[PDB]
Amino acid sequence: WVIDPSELTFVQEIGSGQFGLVHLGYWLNKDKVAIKTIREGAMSEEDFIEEAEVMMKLSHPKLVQLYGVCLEQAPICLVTEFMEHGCLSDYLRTQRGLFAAETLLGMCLDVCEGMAYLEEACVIHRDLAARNCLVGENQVIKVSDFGMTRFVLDDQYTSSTGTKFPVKWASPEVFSFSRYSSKSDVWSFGVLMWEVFSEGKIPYENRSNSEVVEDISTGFRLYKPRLASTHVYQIMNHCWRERPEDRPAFSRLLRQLAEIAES
Ligand SMILES: */C(=C/C(=O)N(C)c1cc2c(cc1F)nc(Nc1ccccc1C)c1cncn12)CN(C)C
Repeated sequence: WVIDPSELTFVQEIGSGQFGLVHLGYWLNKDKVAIKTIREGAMSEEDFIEEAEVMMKLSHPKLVQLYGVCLEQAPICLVTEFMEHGCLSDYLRTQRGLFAAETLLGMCLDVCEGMAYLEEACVIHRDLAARNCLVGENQVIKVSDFGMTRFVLDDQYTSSTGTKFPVKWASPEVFSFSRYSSKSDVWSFGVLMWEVFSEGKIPYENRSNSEVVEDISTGFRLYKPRLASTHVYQIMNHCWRERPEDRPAFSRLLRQLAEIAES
């Protein structure tokens, strides 16, 4: 799982993601790859390195595949499969008005399938959102960055009371207690479905973190996107049930959403 620096070449910078810059490149005797160069100070590197081998064993057609880590020299690099079309969030926003509702549902299903695999593996994403899903060939969506907030060194992001905490995607037991589970990922998935059917609109736009907490705690929920059917919106609302035990598992979501899609 360790990749030597001599085994990588960097071709072009493609953009910036969690923890630092990403390049298109090649990996010796292997493939074309994406390579993320971890910025100094952003990541708990030793903690991540301990987990990297087990993260690589996670492998599913709808999850971004970790291929290895280049760690001989600072800064360290993570290497993955290459996805051509960037973040799902940007992809929806830049092409707003073009997508059929069926295509939007299909994106949610791809995400749901990857999350079902994580659920079965007992791996919690912790920060699932359109902004960390990537878009590949034929508009396949793959889930990325699962578990990575365990290594983010910015306390304002990782603490529930932090000024940058991703409260818009957090279930009440996460925003209250940092009680993460696959059922808190299910809540996040409901907000992501909202993002997709809204073609990358910002959820709770111009609500402060404290306002989102208050709204959710007093029963407010995101409005139905025009492109979401009443049935799809019912499923979204299932993901935002207050009690995690009342939210469907991803395995159940996947069945429900498939039946809607295939009929
Ligand atoms: C989101 C996407 C984006 O615009 N780009 C260019 C992008 C592509 C990309 C990224 C990160 C990006 F910012 N990361 C990986 N793979 C990856 C994932 C996790 C850890 C390491 C690695 C290498 C990847 C694979 N194909 C394409 N990418 C940017 N937002 C607007 C912030």
